[PDB]
Amino acid sequence: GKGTPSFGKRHNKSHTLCNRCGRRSFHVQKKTCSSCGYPAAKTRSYNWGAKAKRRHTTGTGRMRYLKHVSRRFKNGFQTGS
Amino acid sequence: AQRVTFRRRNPYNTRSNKIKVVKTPGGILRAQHVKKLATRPKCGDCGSALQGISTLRPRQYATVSKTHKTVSRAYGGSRCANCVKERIIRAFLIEEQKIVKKVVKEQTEAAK
Amino acid sequence: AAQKSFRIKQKMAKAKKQNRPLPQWIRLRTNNTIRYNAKRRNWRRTKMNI
RNA sequence: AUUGGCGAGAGACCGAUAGCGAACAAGUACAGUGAUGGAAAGAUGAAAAGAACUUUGAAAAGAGAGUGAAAAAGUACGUG
RNA sequence: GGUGAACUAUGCCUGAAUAGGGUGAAGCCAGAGGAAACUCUGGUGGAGGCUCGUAGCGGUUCUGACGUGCAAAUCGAUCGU
RNA sequence: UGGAGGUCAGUGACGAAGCCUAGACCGUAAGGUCGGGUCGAACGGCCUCUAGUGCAGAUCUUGGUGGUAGUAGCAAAUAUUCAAAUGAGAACUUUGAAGACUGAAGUGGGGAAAGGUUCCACGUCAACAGCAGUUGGACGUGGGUUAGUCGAUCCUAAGAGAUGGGGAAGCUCCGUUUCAAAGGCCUGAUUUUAUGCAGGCCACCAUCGAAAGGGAAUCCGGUUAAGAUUCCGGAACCUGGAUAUGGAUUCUUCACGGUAACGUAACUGAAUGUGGAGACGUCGGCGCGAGCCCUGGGAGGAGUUAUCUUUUCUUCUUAACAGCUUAUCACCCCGGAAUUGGUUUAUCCGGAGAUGGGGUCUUAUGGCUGGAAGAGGCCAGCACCUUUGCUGGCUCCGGUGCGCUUGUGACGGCCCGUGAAAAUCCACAGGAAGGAAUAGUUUUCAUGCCAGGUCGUACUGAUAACCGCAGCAGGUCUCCAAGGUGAACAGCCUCUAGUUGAUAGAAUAAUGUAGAUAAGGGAAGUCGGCAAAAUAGAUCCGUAACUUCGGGAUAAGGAUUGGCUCUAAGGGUCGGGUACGAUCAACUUAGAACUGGUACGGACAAGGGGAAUCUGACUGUCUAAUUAAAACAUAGCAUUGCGAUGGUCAGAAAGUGAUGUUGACGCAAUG
RNA sequence: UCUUAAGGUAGCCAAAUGCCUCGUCAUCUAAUUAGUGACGCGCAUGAAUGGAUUAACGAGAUUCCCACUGUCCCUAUCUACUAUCUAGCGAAACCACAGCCAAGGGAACGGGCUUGGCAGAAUCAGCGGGGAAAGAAGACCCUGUUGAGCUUGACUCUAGUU
RNA sequence: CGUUGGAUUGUUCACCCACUAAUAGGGAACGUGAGCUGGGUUUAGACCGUCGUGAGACAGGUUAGUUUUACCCUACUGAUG
RNA sequence: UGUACAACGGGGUAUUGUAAGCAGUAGAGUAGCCUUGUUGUUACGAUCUGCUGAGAUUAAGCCUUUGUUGUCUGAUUUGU
RNA sequence: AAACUUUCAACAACGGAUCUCUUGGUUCUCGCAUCGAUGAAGAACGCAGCGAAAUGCGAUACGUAAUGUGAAUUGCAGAAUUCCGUGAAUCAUCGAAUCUUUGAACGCACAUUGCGCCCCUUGGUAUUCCAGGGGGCAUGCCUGUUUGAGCGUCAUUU
Repeated sequence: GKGTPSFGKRHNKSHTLCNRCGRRSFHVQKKTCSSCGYPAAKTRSYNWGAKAKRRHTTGTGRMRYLKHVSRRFKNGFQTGS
Repeated sequence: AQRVTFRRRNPYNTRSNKIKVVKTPGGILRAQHVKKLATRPKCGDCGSALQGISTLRPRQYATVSKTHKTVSRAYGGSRCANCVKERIIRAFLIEEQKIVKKVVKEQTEAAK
Repeated sequence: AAQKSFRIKQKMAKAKKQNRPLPQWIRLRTNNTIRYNAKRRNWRRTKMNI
């Protein structure tokens, strides 16, 4: 049986959590994340994957630094009190 | 009777997962984990077992005293007694033959 | 498994503390439409699959 | 030039199966090993005033009573 | 342009698993017959991609059950090893 | 019909829009207008503008809902019953009692992957547990995982992969030591001057990769609701870190002894080099040990005892660690061996020294003692409404074996197969560096000091904790393994432990599914003996054609088998004058009477056989889920290419690759 | 002699290969398109596209014999669980509307239409005649200026190689 | 009102052996697969012969090859009302 | 309130095949006494014999309660 | 005659159509130019008196500082004269900071909360060992510094 009896045999994760994105997409044997391309320098992205680009892009996170850049520009990148 | 279980998390009958059954003062049978048996050190030339040298694991050899790891003879803990005897005899005899060969070569050249 | 790694154990802890019903006072807060924890998880129902 | 970013003003546009997938804890919940896929879900009332109290029931609840302009608005709520 | 060898196919590395019987190969001991050559007999021993047959692995037939099933391939008995 | 411009200073919270109404009117109709209910904030006529503008269908889309229908069904895994309690409520919860089951390759006790809190305690019906539920792996709230010693961590395996370099427009590809200038431990320097310096050795040739490989070291008893080789008590060990105390030379500086194998409490340490351990398959029998099983005496407890049984069942245990003592092999001295001898289960060994005598060693393994009886276990006794203790006895001595399993040892088969590594730790030739007289050497001899981080640890591991949509008869790696029968971890029954779970009640029509039986016939059934039956274990007798001499063969074909009472054979330890017996009952075989409803491998278990033909030689493999075959493979046979600047095959390219750690007895391609 | 180089040798055969064909002869049976043994002008056997043979082996195909029997004559009975009735729980496939026939005509096989037969609530268990029952935009066939896998002396090219 | 039992063949037809009173011929969607069976034909595996350069072809021969569902309405058979 | 019905027990009937227990100088045999061997006896012993066509079962789809013991006024509907 | 079946109405029933609504979309237009090794975008784990998310934030953790405003926040509860005031706030503004583990991610690794090495301090009668506190150690390239290498090569040598 290629169905249920063979499904009984799947207990070895081919993917684990990825350091760069916590997506369970890090292929263990290939040592590459199938989602972000880790450990390559460039995050994996394709122009046929517009939904994927939406999921992984600027503004989908906290923007811990980039959120204040517009305010600082609007103020002229001032310094002082 | 009383059935035992493995004491470590290794569930397999591996060479490093060997157990004996022992009876404890609590009256119950327990699995004791038995380490690998040590192999006798071998002679460097014969490859035969060296007597007067203890059987220990290599790291166990570091804790013991020097007299357990060698013999009072030259080449003691490294070569067999018969090996050392054969090498002494061979060394002396071949060097004597070297002297004789040197003398005979010199004397035949002087005659020539 | 019993012999976990710290990353997996940390994910376990995060999921365990997340898995709790909604506090009773957030319901009473004004302009509040949240009535229950929608992101609730049971270990049999839905696997985290990490 | 500018289907991105920031700010602003509009429309003979759409009006919750429409308009962006998403008017809501929406790229969320869940499905896949993975690349990826990806919903449903708005409306009490002006104000909770969200039904004290009495009775039957083990209880849910019912029957009275009560608030309310309306309970032919009772949270399973605008007409339904 | 990307994802997949968690099933499966094949190689490699490192581990683990496999009752009890039948047969009785080399090697070996002893004995008998014979003029000799040699032949023969009894033991011993424990071979084999041998064999009956558990666990295991598989899946022949019933074209059995079930076939809006326990199950998108299972169940039972018979079977192969 | 939705929007837009004008207008009706249009309708409306004194009720707009929507919606319901076998009420009315109008129009041929599309439709318009109104009456009555519901309600709650906007809407319409007219002249024009505009379009995402009209539905019965598209196996249309999305939601919702039917008949079927209280129907199919909830029937595999032997099975439940009585009482009490709790409760509103009990077939299902709990506790007793009974009956059972798994039957030690378990329905038991642990783990690996996976899950992730399911573990454990406390509260009840909303959901869930295809009946119920007071129960739950559900719900809510909480608690729970303690390490120097167990793992990870360290090492390397197949392999992955930076660098140097070289490709590629490039994302990147190759490559892993290559056409590269590739780094780290001791005293002098260790303060008018720093880690600067003729101070030395030199030359791993990144790194990642195993919770089953290699590897430093922990055990017992107790303790929790839930953790324990982790906590506590006791007792140890390993690793890493300067002087100390004792013990070992000094009118011979790094010890003595023994013929020797070698011994001992020690008994210097650098480069350099070398050796060993790490470090290895499988099968067969033999030997030894551990545990278990079996059994005798004795000291306790329990069961029946209308008849019997010095009966039947159960406790009598000794962990790591320390010391001494024990070894088959192997080795050493004396010694000379044919009348060859010693010897194993298994012709192996001996003038290259057998036998004999005497010794040396490894310590697997066992014994004794310490640990340690103070522990644990088994018995008996003291306040009786306070979170509860104490005291007395025992815990003894033995046997047995083709027993089971495990480990070890000496061996013997097997291969055109000979069963690779690395870290790490020891050792061996060398004396480079020191001193002899209130000290100079020893931290490889004893004793004493300190520390040992980080992360995992709960639980299930499966007919309910994983995967299969699920609490799915499926799938999923492994360890321990009692008694009887028996060849047997097969089938049957039973101790320990666990479970009694699967919706139930009543009745017993047809037809089913599963299991059986059948007169006489015996394949006449049918495509076909499909299915079933018959056979079957063991002992003895007997056994053909053919043959590649190995087989065929369990050929075919016959007989016997119980119980009881006996008989016989098969063995270990002991001595002689001043041709032998023993407190020994450990199981195999053969025979003899006797005996019974012609029974007896009495259940279980367990080949049907023969004569031929076609085909494939055989074991082996494949169409997971309709084809296991005559198909594929195979050994054997033959052909082909190629001598390396090569053949065959990769790569976009490459200072790139596979064969190739290769070399014609080889690679590669075929039949 | 001719095609086209040679003409099928050893063997084997109505063979898993023989149409004619159930070939002819023998045997096996009471009877045999089966089986085996022979015979071959063999549509269209044949030699590593291997021929012939072959012990042992075979969940391979086939014939016969013995044993055995419910396959059958020719059926009968028994057990467990169902079905069945009840408590609880409770789907689905299907569904234009529906559901009595005969003939006629009709898209030439009607539940409806025409002419006849007829025709009485509500229903339960079975059943498999019908619903040209259900399951799937026939997989056969054809068509389409619709494909795809494979092959080659197709057309047009191409990596490699020379 | 009857019109059989068999050998061979998947066969319809055949053709024999017999019995018989007789072994007449046909239809019912070439009656009858939610009635069976699956021998044949008629998927995919495989062998052969001939054909084809080849892939492949061959109402030529061989061997192995999943036969699903009624609980509804009618009809029918019985059973209440 | 009937020689009514039922639950047990004898009988009839039938099925099987001779029950437990007790006894026997029965039984193939295995091991000795001394009171000097025609029954002295023990630790046993499958089977055999007698009581014993015994015992057990017998309507659940075969009968009486001449024996014992009990049962006999519960709920719905019916218009000429 | 009832039951049953159909049709209609009333009321009551899952359903959520219609109507009205709308802090949302979608198009058009105008203006602007500002991410990152001074560590970005993204990820993980945590932080609230009582909370897990595109709320906010980082062990100074629903935030600190500065500034403005001027009395809140609010579901409940609270340190406090916080109220004619250097002063409430889930306020606004925002120029000072903090900014855990990561990430181009930088000591080497990373399916490990794994291993180093270098300075200074403290503790253990310690420059070496262990521990604690702090600060560091990537690669390519540029300019400069210092130390070098090469008979590649220039001025002195019987």
